[PDB]
Amino acid sequence: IVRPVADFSPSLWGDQFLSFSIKNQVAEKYAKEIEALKEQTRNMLLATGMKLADTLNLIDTIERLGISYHFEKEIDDILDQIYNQNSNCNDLCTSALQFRLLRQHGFNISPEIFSKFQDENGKFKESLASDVLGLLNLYEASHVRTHADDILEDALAFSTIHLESAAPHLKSPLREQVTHALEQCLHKGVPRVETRFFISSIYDKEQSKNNVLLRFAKLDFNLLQMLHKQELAQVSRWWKDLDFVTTLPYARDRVVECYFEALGVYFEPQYSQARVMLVKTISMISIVDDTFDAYGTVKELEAYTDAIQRWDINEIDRLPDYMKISYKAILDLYKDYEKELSSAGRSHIVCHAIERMKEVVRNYNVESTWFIEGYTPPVSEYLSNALATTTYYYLATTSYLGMKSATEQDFEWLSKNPKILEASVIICRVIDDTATYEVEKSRGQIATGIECCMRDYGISTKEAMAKFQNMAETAWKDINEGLLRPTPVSTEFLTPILNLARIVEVTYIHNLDGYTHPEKVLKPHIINLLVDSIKI
Ligand SMILES: [Mg+2]
Ligand SMILES: [Mg+2]
Ligand SMILES: [Mg+2]
Repeated sequence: IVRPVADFSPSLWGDQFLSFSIKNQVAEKYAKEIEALKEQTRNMLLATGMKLADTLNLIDTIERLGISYHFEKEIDDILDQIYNQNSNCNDLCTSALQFRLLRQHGFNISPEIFSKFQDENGKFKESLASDVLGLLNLYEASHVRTHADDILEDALAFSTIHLESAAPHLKSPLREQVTHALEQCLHKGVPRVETRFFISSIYDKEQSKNNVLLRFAKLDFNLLQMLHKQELAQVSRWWKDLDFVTTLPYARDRVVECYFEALGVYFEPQYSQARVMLVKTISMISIVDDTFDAYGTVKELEAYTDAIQRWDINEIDRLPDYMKISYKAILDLYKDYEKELSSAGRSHIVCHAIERMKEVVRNYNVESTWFIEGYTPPVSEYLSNALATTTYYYLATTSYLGMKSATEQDFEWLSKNPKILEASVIICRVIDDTATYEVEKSRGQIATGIECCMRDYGISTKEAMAKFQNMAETAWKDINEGLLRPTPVSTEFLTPILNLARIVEVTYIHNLDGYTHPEKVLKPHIINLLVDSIKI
């Protein structure tokens, strides 16, 4: 039986991540100074008599510098008190910032704060077009809308057109901040990526900058980077010992891109165990996906699928030799997870991630069947299968495995496919289909999302892409609404789902697959997050 020959690119990275040896003198020096810098910062936040605008700017800056995770409780109290005071600044800049920060933290502040900035038709007063700081903060706020927020329906276009017009004549680094915002809004970016751009390209170059906060942010970023490098090295060794790069040469070699995805889901050190477990799943499921998409035949794929459903080390013998490799690796990985979680008494939650994996495999196989039969389903039927093949239900469930505070009840809410999770899954699916359409159509994938959408509604490739765009925008409103209090689970368990959607926006920016073409999209981010430290 002849196979299709491998056309995926080898790893850009070689061995450069395989061993990282932390300099503990540096590490312990950084940590000792950070503690002093941390407390000076706490006292800035707890300073009394601050005006509203200065308080929001302080919180905003600490968040953009990537250090707010040290002050979750302090920032919460301050925003809560601001929420309940329901103050009214007449400043567009302060109003838009107040709106965004509160909404991003779950406080359902009313969009009527923007009415004083609009005319009769609820269109923004064009006299505000010369207030660049107002437009910037309005622009960032325009991305955290829910469905109750149509008063803001004009904010994105209004702020965009005038930021575009003003940008070339702005001073630095404001000009670079505005230009970056137009390319990547804050709310939908990956946090470490935006933090690193803000520290090095913006705050470092601000004459007004606060030296305590800047030094804090540089040391903390570089200190956390040392941890991430340890994790990546330990994950690179685990991947090396598996050796699929030689035994399964059809498969993509992308463990570093997978680690970046895990790092976008959470970066804080308390999630180190959760991150390592997560990368291993993303890597492993990536292999299954290449098996289905570029190597196995119908009968091997059926035996693989059924073996996955039965999930028993008695079943290896039914698979061809190449499938025995991954199948045992999959089963081992999950026994590893169960052992990893035993000392905390949390081994019993691994079954939830396993059930989601079985679901992904079932739907991979359906997708193969559709490709072989030349079947083009209607959109609703396409989605019923293709949403799970994003892997995003699986990854979200996986993301909880290493989170020591995640309980059985948390997994039960997630098993019911809650609305915030569905929207994140929908964002991944429709953005991916828009970006991968023309290429996987060239490979004859008759059942690709845009195709189903054209055939179903009888519309052009362009009208189908616009329909998929609106599905993404609807999903972002649902994500944003799913973060508002009272939340159905702790916000700690919502942020990974939000971050999975951010990963989508960052990976397919301006519409190229970035995990399969990592050198265009993901390579600069991996260098900036995992190779180069921030120059102090
Ligand atoms: Mg695929
Ligand atoms: Mg596939
Ligand atoms: Mg695709």
